[PDB]
Amino acid sequence: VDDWICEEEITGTDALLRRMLLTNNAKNHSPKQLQEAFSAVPVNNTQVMQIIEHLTLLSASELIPYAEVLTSNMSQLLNSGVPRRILQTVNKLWMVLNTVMPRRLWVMTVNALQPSIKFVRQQKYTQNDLMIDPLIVLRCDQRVHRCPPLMDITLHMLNGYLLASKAYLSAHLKETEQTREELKNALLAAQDSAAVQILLEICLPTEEEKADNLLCNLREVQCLICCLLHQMYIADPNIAKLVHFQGYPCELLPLTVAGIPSMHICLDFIPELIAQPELEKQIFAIQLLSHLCIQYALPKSLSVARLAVNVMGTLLTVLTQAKRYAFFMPTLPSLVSFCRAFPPLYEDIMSLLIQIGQVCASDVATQTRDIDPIITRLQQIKEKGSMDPDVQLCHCIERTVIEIINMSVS
Amino acid sequence: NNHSWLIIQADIYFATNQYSAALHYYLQAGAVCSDFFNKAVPPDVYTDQVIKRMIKCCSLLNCHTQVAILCQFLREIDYKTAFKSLQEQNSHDAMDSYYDYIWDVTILEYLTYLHHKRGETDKRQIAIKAIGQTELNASNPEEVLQLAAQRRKKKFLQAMAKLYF
Amino acid sequence: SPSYSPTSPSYSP
Amino acid sequence: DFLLEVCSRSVNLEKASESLKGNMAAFLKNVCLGLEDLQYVFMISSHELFITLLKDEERKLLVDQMRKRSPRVNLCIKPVTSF
Amino acid sequence: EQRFDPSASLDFLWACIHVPRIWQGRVLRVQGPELISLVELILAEAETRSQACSLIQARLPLLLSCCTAAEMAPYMKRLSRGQTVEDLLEVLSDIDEMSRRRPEILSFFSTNLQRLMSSAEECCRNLAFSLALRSMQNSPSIAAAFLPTFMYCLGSQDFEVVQTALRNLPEYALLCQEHAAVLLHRAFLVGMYGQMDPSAQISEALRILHMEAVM
Amino acid sequence: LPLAFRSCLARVHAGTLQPPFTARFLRNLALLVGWEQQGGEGPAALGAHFGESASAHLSDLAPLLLHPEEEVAEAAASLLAICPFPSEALSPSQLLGLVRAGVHRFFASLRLHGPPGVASACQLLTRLSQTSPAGLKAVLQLLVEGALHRGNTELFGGQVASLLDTNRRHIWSVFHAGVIGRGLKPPKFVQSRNQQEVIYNTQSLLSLLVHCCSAPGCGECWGAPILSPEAAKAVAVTLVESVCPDAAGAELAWPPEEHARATVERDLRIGRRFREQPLLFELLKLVAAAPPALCYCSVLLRGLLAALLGHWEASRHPDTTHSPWHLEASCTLVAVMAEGSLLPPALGNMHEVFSQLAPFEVRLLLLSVWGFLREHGPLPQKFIFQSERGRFIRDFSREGGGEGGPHLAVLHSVLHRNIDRLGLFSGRFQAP
Amino acid sequence: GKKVVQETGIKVRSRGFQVALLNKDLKPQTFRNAYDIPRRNLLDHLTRMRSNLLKSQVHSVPIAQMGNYQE
Repeated sequence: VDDWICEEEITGTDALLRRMLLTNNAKNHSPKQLQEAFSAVPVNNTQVMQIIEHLTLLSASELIPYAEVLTSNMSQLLNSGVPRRILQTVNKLWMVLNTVMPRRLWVMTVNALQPSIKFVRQQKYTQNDLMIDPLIVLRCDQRVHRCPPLMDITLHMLNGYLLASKAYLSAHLKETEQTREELKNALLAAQDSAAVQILLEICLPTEEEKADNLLCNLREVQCLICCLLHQMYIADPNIAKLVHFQGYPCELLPLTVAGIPSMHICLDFIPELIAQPELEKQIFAIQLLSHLCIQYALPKSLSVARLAVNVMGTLLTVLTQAKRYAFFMPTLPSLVSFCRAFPPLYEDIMSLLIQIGQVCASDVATQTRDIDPIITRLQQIKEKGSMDPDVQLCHCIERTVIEIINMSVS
Repeated sequence: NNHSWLIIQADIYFATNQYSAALHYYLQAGAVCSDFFNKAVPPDVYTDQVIKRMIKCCSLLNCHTQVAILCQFLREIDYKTAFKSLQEQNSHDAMDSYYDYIWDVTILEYLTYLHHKRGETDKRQIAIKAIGQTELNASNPEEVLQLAAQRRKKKFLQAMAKLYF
Repeated sequence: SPSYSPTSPSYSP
Repeated sequence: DFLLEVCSRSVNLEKASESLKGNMAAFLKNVCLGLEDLQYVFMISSHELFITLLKDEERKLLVDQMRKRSPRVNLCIKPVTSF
Repeated sequence: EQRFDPSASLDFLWACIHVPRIWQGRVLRVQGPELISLVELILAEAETRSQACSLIQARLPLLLSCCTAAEMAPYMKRLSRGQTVEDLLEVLSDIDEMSRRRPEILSFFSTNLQRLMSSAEECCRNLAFSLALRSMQNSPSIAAAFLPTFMYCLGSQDFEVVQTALRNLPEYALLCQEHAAVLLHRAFLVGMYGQMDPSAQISEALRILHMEAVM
Repeated sequence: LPLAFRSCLARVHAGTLQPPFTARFLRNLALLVGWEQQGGEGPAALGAHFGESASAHLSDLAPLLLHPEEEVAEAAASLLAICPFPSEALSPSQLLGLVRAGVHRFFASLRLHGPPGVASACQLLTRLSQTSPAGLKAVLQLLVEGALHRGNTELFGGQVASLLDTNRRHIWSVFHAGVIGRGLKPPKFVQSRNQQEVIYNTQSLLSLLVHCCSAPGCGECWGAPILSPEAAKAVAVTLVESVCPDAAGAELAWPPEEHARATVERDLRIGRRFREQPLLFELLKLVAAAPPALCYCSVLLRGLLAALLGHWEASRHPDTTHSPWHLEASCTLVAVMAEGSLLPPALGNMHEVFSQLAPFEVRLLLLSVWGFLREHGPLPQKFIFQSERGRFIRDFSREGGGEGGPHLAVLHSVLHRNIDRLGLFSGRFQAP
Repeated sequence: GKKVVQETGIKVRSRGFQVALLNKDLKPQTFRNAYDIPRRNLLDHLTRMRSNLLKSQVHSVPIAQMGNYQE
């Protein structure tokens, strides 16, 4: 639909501008001239501004000869100082070309956006190769991941090839027929889940840039990826269920909950996810419900929050000490959000916190300790590496009740 | 440091349902009579009455694994109260961390059965490992067993001393 | 439904 | 003084390199630390090897940090009076 | 320096915060002197518009986004010199009836009730808590003066004193309300590292504190 | 003063009295208590009883050693080092809290300020150890356990986005069939601490232990106070419980040498524990300074000896210098058992020649040590309390064959076999 | 035989829901169910499924039958 609704008319400004500016008959603009503008070793951005700003006035039928010069020079557009207007205009022209030649254009753009370490790095990517493995379109130059106008293009190609692989697999299944439907459906679901997981890993603030979260390229890339994931979750909520059963890093959880409006359906399978045998699934379910209760304060959200509190209270008495540490260190900050969303949960959360703290003080008393937190029972409010896990868990309990009291007082 | 007066104060706190204070002063008396539980507590100070009241205090604080450990301090091990307390699922006393202090094979057998029944496979493995110790073998020649019981008594009572004061 | 907010107005036929 | 005289005869100064001098001065510092009586701290600190070995800036730091271990305190006990 | 036009500057900053690429499908931190220069830039815009408050109110979201004693002397003497439980109990009760009559007399007994607050035995200690909290029901300024003795009662070695401080914990948390974070944190840590369950008292205090927090 | 102290400490334990003022109050109170303790006409005329009134608040001052602010902690330590204990006694809760806070302060100041900064904590722990035998046992046990913890062991030389790049790395199936574990392991956890600071941290800890273990109270200008066998026995039992807690062979007499293969796992655990923590050897040397106390480390000595014997079984080297730790551990083990007088002086001198021997001779010599300790046994009733000097004395002559009758034959045969290298060492193994 | 099969649950207490356990006879149908694929090897298993479906576990025989000389 995104490749079709762009053809819908708005106000007649484009036909007017075409009629008033394309009649200048300055026919110097050509794929050869634009290629010479790109291929200048002392590259000038002004000339390519002039050419592609003229190109925006062209119709989609007459923008066909510029497809090769527009695609094959996209590697130069990532070269650390290309102006944002060049990238936006190239994205606009690619979106225009997507309406008349998308099957060729996706192949040319995938071949253009390779890392190109080798001489070709498999420039022979055909349409069949991309329909077989749609995740090829995520093996780009890796500088595109902070280039939002090229994230728009690569997300368009990713969504297109993910849609095309379903038809390709159905065609191959019917051709080789001369069960396998279940295996095809499992392959498709795992393929979409893998695409979502790779997209979420693109959203992560990688450690090269870690050492202003709103006015960065990462924010725009996160918004584009969140829009694509919203569309894909609407198209198939089972993909969202499969992805959240697989799980992603919890740093992405506030971003996914805030940026994807179709994340409220995760409350349907969070009761199912919290019953999973693996501890990581329960940790991720509690951490996901933590942000979902802040985003959506539903009565059913309160019911699932009560369920999660009961699950944590039961896992306090089921898990061993190492498992108690590994489970309660990530899930303790979720109780602050549970108390923020649901003030009726204060009694249950505080009784649970008393139980966890009194359990965790006992095995502190069991072994000799390097810092002995039992003596430090009279400590003031502290300011917001090789320590013992039990003492770390005790300090986590104290920190979580500090945040709960600070939140409820305010 | 008068152990009889500490016992009197602990009994007074136990009469007024102050179970944490009662454990505090019972452990203070036991630390007086020994040298902070380096020697065995003399049986005329931790009599059966005093150990039973410590068991009751640990039960009413929902420290049920501590009840199971304190049940085997008696002259005859109270398996009924230990088995009743170990069945409880609202515990406040680091349940599997205290299995090192259990030297009796019957209590650990019950713990393994209970964790197998409830599907607590990790605590079941911990209990099986606790049974699978050569020093806790019931056929050990009656002095290895006594020293294992004494060292677990010392370690457990020092842990309770750290927890309650 | 994933296409509608939980706080969105309900549709009554 | 027997310890200090053994310390003097067993170092072989101006030929002992940096390794022996640093180890030996650290030993003199750490035996000054364990002395409960401060007159013994001046007894070690007045020795020629102690002054020669360490520095001219950390000897004063060590003697003041040992003097502050048991400081002498003087306080007025007569109540105030504006007569 | 007034080099830049404040209207264009604030409009540019407001548009830079609200770029539609940033908010598609759905908060900028600034430094100290940066925020300062912002606030006198907004002030300079206010004066160059004054040559009313509507434009100041319009610029507010950007700065929000970027950022008698004579008759009580024998009672004082009896309460101060009370050695037995009988003397202290009778003088505390005698204060209690005329506190029920005249509640304002309790300000003279403030620090002496603070001394009796951590009493060893139960009845005069409970009466000291009762008379104290009655004194603090009138003036909220007295509430901060009872903080060290209340946190001493929470962290006392005597267990009865801790229990009777935990029983009066929600009333004191309601009465103080600027030292309630430290108070409920101390109550939790007493419950956590002790063997007490103050979760009911802490939960009630947190609920009511939230109820006057949302007002 | 009691009301002033109670009001001040109530404000300290609340959020009032921000920690500069807390440190000022604590160090001013330390100044007052010290000024009264150096009593002249001043403290006598004032009659303040600063120390007595401060003694009533030790349960309040003890948590201040655990304060996160360093100045508050050191001011509390300086106050508690000189503040008198209550005249009646210390409560077991009070005493245990004071000892726990004192050992925590000792290790924290040893980590932060080094040996110069531990004076107040050492004075407090020394005073707490002299209150009662229970206080001494608590101080020694908590000091040794804290020194052997996973923390505070480096002071004494003790040992210690997948799918994105996965897709970027990859009829185009992957070559491998899977992954073994979780990929490669991280490249170890190697670290280095300075040997000098390890030596002097160990010296601080052992000097504190010697102060706690010595009997308080000219006995000649060259004499030394006798280390108490009961205090070193406490150190011995906490060593045994820390290193080999199971103690299935806790009986003091030694088993046959064929029992060494029965407890290979326990004995190797003891040997690895001794290798990881060099402080264990220093603690055995401290225990061995009191004669009857090393008898209670018999399980540790036997386990380390069996681990060393098993190592010299499998040593294929022609000499002993290719196993440096095992060589110096064998030498130190024989030196400790000779120092604790579990071995006669002739048999206790074989560690000097261990560097000049192939592994099977030193294995045979340690087996002869095992044979002697089988025949004689490290038992405390073998030690006779010589009341003239106050030290327990082991007389090997009265035992019968206590000078190594058959056990010196293997040593003399080893000397005879290697006489081209061990000739000059023959004076150490004479009969007199 | 074949008439007694035991399945366990955690039985989450209120203060009828249960938490599933790692069953011994789990039988992960990873090629037929996408939920059985862990995230740690999602891409490798994905390309293995792609190779299996297109024209381009086993060897876990229970020990006693892996050395079947006569069979």
